[PDB]
Amino acid sequence: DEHKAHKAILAYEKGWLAFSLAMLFVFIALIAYTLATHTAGVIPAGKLERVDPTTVRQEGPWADPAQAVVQTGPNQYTVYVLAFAFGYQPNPIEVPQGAEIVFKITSPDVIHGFHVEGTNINVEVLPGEVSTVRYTFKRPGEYRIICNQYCGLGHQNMFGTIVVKE
Amino acid sequence: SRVYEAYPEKKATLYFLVLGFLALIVGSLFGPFQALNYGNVDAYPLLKRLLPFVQSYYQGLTLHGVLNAIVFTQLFAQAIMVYLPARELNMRPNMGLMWLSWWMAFIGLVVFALPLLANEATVLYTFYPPLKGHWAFYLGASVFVLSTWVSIYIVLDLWRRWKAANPGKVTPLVTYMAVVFWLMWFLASLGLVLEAVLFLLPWSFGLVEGVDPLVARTLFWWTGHPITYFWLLPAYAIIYTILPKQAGGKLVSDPMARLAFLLFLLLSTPVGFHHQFADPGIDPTWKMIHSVLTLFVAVPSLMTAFTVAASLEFAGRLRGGRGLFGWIRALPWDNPAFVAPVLGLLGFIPGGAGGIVNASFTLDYVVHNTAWVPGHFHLQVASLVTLTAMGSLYWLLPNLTGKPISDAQRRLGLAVVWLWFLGMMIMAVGLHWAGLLNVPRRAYIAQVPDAYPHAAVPMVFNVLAGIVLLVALLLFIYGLFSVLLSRERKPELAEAPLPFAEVISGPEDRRLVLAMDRIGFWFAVAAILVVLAYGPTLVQLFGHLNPVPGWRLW
Amino acid sequence: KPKGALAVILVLTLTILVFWLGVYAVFFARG
Ligand code: HAS
Ligand code: HEM
Ligand SMILES: CCCCCCCC/C=C\CCCCCCCC(=O)OC[C@H](O)CO
Ligand code: CUA
Ligand SMILES: [O-][O-]
Ligand SMILES: [Cu+2]
Repeated sequence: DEHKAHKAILAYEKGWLAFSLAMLFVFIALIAYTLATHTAGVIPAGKLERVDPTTVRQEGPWADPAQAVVQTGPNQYTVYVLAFAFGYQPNPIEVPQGAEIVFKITSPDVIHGFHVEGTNINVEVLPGEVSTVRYTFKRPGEYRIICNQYCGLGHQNMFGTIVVKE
Repeated sequence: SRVYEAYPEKKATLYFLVLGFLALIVGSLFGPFQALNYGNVDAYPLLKRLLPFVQSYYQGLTLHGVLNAIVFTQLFAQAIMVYLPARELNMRPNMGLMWLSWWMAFIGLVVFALPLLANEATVLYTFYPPLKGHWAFYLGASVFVLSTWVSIYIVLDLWRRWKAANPGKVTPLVTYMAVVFWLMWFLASLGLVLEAVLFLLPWSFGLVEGVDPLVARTLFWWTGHPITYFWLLPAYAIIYTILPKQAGGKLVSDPMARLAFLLFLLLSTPVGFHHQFADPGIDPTWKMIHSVLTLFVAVPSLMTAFTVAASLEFAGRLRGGRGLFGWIRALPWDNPAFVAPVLGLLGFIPGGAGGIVNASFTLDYVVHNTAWVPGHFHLQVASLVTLTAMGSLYWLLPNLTGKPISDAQRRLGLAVVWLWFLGMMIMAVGLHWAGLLNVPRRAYIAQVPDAYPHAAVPMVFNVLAGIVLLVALLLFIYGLFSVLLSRERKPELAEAPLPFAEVISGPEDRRLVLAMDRIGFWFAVAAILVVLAYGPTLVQLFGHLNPVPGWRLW
Repeated sequence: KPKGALAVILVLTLTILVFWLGVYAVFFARG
């Protein structure tokens, strides 16, 4: 009775522990795949790149939003975005479709979110560090940027815009 | 009471439970309002009248997370994971230490409440720099948490004392659980102790100008993850060692239960980057490492899902249920102590599933910082842990107080448990879905009513959840105060043994068990895994600190 | 055979699998 039941539950448990592990490892392979393809550009370069949040709006690349979009390759743009309480500059960010966008994002005050609705760009912005992420917009139009990290009482209204030109 | 002289640990455990519960009720008041908010309904003007110290949605949210996810959970863990091993061993915990632990918790709470209630620490329960909260939030919080070190000490004391009287015996099941649990917690907690000590405390007293966000998040998340397993494992000890008796059955395997627990000791801490997938300055390779490790940590729950399921099946068969479903009907659905844990186990299925999605590195970019995450964790902690606590009140409360639970109270209990459950499932559909439509977490959305038109359908679920859960909390308040403030007493309830389950014998391998009892060795291994998973990155960050000024923006 | 336990861990595996392949698909749509 019991001794029978206990052997059988145990025999099947092992089956299931082996099946589960396989499932997990399959997911590990499937994630590794994503890592080797252009869609992985949304992972931050995990390079430290320190800056001074107190001067970032008065000297260097974030201090002139109208010049923040710079061609840096035959088909590449780099964009120096500022996330701050409670907005982003440039507004809008204007980029061409089909080009590679390197977004270099920092904050002059507190941590913000940079999440481009419709895309996989979803990155934390920490004052004193630059966040570097890559994306190619495959479709023209307007994407909205949402702040997904509580930044204070303006949080709910911190929005920005990216315009991807045809 | 002469029961309290023989067992002073009943009174202490009682005080933890009560404080933890008060904390849950106050914390939960904010819940329904937040649900209506994720339903696009602004009922804050109503809360602000009922509770005029609430200046903002965000101060409510701080209170909610801190009260519910930090305080209640800890008090519950300290109540369950000291007292249960004590009773199994039939030995007195160091009572001087145990009152100490409770006072630290209490004073830390009161002290942190002060700036919290006064709008000086609206930073949420993650308190990420540069957001700069009042020094009494950091100091109260630090003393509150340190209180767990005294608990760690109490249980290891009990443990060694029994090993002293019994060399060459294996540690009993519950005690083994609690030892590995407390030792895991010690490791886990050093990340936050380091952040409070080198960074938060000095900064909040003005001894340093800034704090580096990257290094603070990193140290936070070292503790941030294993704190959640710290919330869950007390519920697991109950689900393992008490649930089966309550179901009418038995624990199908002691060794498998130790195994789960051992794996939690090894894999709860070295996984924190799964909270930092979207952070700058951490090498992708490390994020892959932690991602792998996190999928491993899923294993002991995959394991637990089968052991507990099998135990329940066994119980339902014993109780005369034939078939592929008949064992479910045969279970004691009239016993709130059975029903609450089992339901939490229900929702733990999708919660675990969401969890596995979160772990998968690149998949996190879909859901990170959206309503999805709150949907995931309400299944885990707001449902399965809390429900486990609630249900257990039906045995724990008489065991500790002597007061009887009437039939009417039992039924009220069922209702609360069920409503709480259903509300949580309904809200989990609202938040997951909402999250898939890029609605952010931690936002007073009702205040921007036209931002998320696409989310109208899932919003209605959030409203519905709001009301259901208001109803279950009101029922839970009213029920909890009947039992607690009831004239009658009955001390042989306070002496009837804890309903610990019996195991099924079939030889296990005694060697597996003996191998698992090499606790110092496993603790070593666990310690090394943290050094290998954190060391290289913390060395590189500590050599490039960039402290930045703090803000107050609330 | 712990047949009831097997149903439960079937439902869990499908839940996992749907959530996962569901989210992976979304990741590629947004990619
Ligand atoms: C108690 C509290 C919590 C547990 C437990 C929990 C488990 C997991 N989580 Fe998590 N989650 C994450 C990973 C997972 C992983 C892989 C799991 C796993 O441990 C889950 C494994 C479990 C299973 C595989 C399910 C087994 C199911 C069982 C045991 C059911 C059995 C059914 C029976 C027996 C019924 C039978 C009876 C009948 C009658 C039929 C990560 C990322 O990798 C994030 C960050 C995402 C982001 O962008 O921030 C995260 C963030 C959160 C947050 C938010 C933190 C914040 O504020 O930012 C919290 C509080 C939290 C809570 C909790 N988490 N999690
Ligand atoms: C009466 C039921 C309660 C309801 C209706 C509920 C509802 C909610 C909702 C709507 C939010 C998300 C708010 C946002 O991201 O802006 C939230 C957040 C939170 N809840 Fe609950 N809640 C309940 C009970 C609890 C329980 C018992 C726990 C802990 C055991 C808890 C832990 C949390 C935490 C940690 C947060 C995250 C706060 C933050 O992001 O800082 N919930 N709750
Ligand atoms: C016996 C008790 C069972 C009753 C439980 C009901 C069961 C489930 C169905 C509906 C509830 C919906 C309640 C939501 C209330 C208002 C929704 C709202 O705010 O509407 C937004 C609209 O889509 C934008 O204009
Ligand atoms: Cu910026 Cu939220
Ligand atoms: O913490 O998941
Ligand atoms: Cu975690």
